[PDB]
Amino acid sequence: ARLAGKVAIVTGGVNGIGLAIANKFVEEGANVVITGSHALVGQKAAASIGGVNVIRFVEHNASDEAGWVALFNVTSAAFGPVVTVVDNAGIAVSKSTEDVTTAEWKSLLVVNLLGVFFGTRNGIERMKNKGLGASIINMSTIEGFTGNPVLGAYLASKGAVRIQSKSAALDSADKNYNVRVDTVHPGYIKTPLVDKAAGAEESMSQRTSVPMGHIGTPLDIAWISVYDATDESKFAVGAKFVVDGGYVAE
Amino acid sequence: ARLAGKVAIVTGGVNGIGLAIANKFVEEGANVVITGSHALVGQKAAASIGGVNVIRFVEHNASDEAGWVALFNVTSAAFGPVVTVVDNAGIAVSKSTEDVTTAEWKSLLVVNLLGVFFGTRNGIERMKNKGLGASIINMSTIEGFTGNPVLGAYLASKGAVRIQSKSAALDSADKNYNVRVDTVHPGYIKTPLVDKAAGAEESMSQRTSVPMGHIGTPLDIAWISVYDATDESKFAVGAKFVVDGGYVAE
Amino acid sequence: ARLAGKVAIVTGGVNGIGLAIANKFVEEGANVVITGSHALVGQKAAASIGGVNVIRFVEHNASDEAGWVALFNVTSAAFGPVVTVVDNAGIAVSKSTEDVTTAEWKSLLVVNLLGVFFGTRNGIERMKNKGLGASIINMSTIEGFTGNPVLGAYLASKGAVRIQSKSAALDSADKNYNVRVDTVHPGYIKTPLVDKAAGAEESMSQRTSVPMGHIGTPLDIAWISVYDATDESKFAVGAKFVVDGGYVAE
Amino acid sequence: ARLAGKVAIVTGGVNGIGLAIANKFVEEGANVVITGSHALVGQKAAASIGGVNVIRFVEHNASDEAGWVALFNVTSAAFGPVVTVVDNAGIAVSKSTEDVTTAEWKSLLVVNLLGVFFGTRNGIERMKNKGLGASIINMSTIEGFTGNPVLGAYLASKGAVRIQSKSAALDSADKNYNVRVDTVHPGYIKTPLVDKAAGAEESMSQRTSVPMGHIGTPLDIAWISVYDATDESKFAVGAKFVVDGGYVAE
Repeated sequence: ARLAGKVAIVTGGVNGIGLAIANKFVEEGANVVITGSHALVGQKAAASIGGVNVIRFVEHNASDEAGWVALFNVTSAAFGPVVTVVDNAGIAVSKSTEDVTTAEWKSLLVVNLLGVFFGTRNGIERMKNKGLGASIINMSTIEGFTGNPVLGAYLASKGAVRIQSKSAALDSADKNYNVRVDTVHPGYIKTPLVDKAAGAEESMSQRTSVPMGHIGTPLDIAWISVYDATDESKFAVGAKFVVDGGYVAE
Repeated sequence: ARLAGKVAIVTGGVNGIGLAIANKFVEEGANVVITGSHALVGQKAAASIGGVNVIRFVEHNASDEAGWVALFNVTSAAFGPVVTVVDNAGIAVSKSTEDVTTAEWKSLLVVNLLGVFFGTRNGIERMKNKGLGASIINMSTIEGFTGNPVLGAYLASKGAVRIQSKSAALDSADKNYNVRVDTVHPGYIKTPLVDKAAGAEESMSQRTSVPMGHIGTPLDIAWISVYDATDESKFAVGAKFVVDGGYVAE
Repeated sequence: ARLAGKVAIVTGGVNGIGLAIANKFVEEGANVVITGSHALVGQKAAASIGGVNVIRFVEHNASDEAGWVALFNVTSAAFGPVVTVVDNAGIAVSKSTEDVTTAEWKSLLVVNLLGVFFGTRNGIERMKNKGLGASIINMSTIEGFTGNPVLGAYLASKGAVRIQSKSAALDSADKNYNVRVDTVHPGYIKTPLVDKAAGAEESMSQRTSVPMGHIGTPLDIAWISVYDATDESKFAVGAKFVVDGGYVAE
Repeated sequence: ARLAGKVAIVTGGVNGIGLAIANKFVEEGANVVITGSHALVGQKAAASIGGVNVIRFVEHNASDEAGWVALFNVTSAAFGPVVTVVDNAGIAVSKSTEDVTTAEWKSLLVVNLLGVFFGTRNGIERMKNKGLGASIINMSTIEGFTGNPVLGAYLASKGAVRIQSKSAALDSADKNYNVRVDTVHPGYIKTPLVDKAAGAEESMSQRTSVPMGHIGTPLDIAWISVYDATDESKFAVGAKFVVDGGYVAE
């Protein structure tokens, strides 16, 4: 019951970290809408967690600005006023800054940065001043703190989310909106996508990368997001929550 | 049951933040030893939370190096192997660096820095390699991130705890000790000590200090410490967890 | 002679910080191209510093991707191979995240983020592997470290520049390109634009904003950029250089 | 002439980084006192740079509190009022937190932390309110930002110097003392001590440690310290200046 009465939107909620967030949110009493681009993936994901009284899928691309107000409307029609937004949808491009095409740059930033902007802006407007204990959780990354030579556009996007979220936190705090905004910074997490890239988990598990010598699992990110969605974290805003196996500590 | 089977030492556990940590640790199933300098304060504190099957007081000054191994022995005799150490004992001096006497400097660092060192070193030695899911939670502060012109020695101590904790985290991770080390960074928290200082809460609540316009409460720190003591945070090590009402975000 | 033989592009070099960078670069022996949107402003600016053997103006919008390779060509035709790129062009929008229009968001990011990307990508390609001691200096801000509730899009842009620059630094270092990339983070700086906003300098000079009690001047940013362009800083890459009167230290 | 009229104390100025700071300070017009523990090393060091009109050695242990006021007196008798203090003396212990003896802990902190405190406190008292453009440069390290599992006490000391320096910066700024305080954070630097440790330079030069693939040289730290001692950096206070070959950027 740590999220009793909460109503959450989790973007990119049909896979990996987003799916585990959705799963533990439902376990703790939240009602959840998960979004993703692919209907078969999303419908399967939602039903794996529960029935439509607690979780529903909505097909939505986080870069689709017009779809964001309709996503809030669909969620509110199902479950009542939204209290919690998890901006987790994202894509990755394996290119250095030098090698990034302008098309790749714009495509990644449209999801990773504009999508987080759209969800954060709308979340503040739709959740402020309602006594909801509202919480916006923006998914950055260890790549919001440190560079990676082969993730130039992804670093830009995660650095932007990191500091934009502080602006939003501050405005919400100063205006007594009853909205908190924080960032979560996963390290490497094992998912079916990582499993599809031969050698990725072993590269990520080297001690010079992750000092724990292994990578995490989606629930590792789900539990910090439960804390941040809950009223337990009512004094936490504008902060960065790193769950990375020690990556950024060295 | 989030701390089912855990056995915690909370230094400075008889007042304020430490007491609330102890309270919520017991609520989540931990057995707890709280320390403090003053027997009447400590005995009252322990009994306010529960009986001696779940919480006991031990009189101990965290600067007392010889008492630290005996504190572990007393805790283990009561409750079995220690899994969780919260290094929360600390003192404050209201002096600029310019105005700090060497006596004040040494007194504060003996508790705030040497005491955390003693608890962290001993905690690693006594908890490693036992499959306990062990966790060391070192209390830094917002004063581990930003200066305050009137808290020079306190800033030194909190900066030291911040980075020493990363060293310990890394060594524990690299050696597969099954010990995590993290820091918690409270902002301003309302306690009876703050209530005794006329005008302190209002100063701390100005928007140029805490953007939320009010200060926190001890449970705000207790709940992040429950997360960090629990196996929910098994991939979090070497990281800084800030709960400050937005103080450091501007 | 600290920049003997260097050839620099300074975007947004016709006003304020960029102009002072250009001025001190010429003083230290560099040849400089300054860019800006407005021909009369740019021509006056260039001639205020020196003749066309040491400084020239090129009209260019940093968001104009096709103009960037022509800007390098014009600079190289004048002065020989470019060694130094200062990505300083930028705009500001005074809006919270909540109040930012999508048009404002896209307009600011096209200059502040895409323009820095275009200059950094091209700079690496055109300066690598030539033994030039090449240096890319990306202008972030104190708003790359801390939020401001009324600068949401500007914070996003400066956070992105901060971390994208680390990616570029690392790739250049790992590949032995002989290119360094660093960020400069000015605090508040007095310029004619600040002088045009009634009350801005006094707001910025309050001790709760800038602890020095006054704001800086353009040369304060020029001298850190001379250090970073010079071979004196040959071991500095991927780092953040803050010149802010103490703003971020509290 | 970048340090025309400055009078500097450089602790640990007889070797390595401190010696190079002293050398470039003299080159830029400063008068310098270098300290060290060993008379033959110090006398040779001073004469290698210049005669006693510009540089003198004083034998002093930075942990020797009573010697610090006499060191200022000796410097002022030689050269007039001190303007610049570089707190560079330090020692290292290769131990994890777990393996650090209390004797090792106290010995290292007495030099690395108490010595910096003594020089910073005295520097503020002796240089404030004199129109000197005074500057205190505290030597932290990359180990003030990130942990190293084998440098536990050294990390504590460098984290403490990092944040204590911000307190001092702020107090000096707020009181209009005309004293700035900043930290410098070297990465790995080649010195005769590093050359005496078989395999150290190669370990430090691995790309997973220093992305540039080599370590720095003492002059790399000297030139950032010239910038910080000079009036060029009159708006820089409370900040961290990292010169590390990219170490902390990944």
